Amino acid sequence: AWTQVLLPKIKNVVHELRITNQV
Amino acid sequence: ENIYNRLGEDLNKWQALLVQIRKARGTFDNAETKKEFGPVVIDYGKVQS
Repeated sequence: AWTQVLLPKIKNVVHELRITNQV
Repeated sequence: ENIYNRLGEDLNKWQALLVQIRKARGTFDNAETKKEFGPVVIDYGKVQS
């Protein structure tokens, strides 16, 4: 069930994109 | 031109101020948009870019 959820309570993972010294 | 004349032919050309400029990029170039301090919040939002 967890697998088909990936594809059961699941936490939401989040990450961002930023820029520093123009990178 | 004033900077160039003041530091013309430094250690190699400047080699010093170009180092502290990266540090001066502080208070700046961060995801933080407004600096908080107690109940006083200064928002550098219009100038950030």
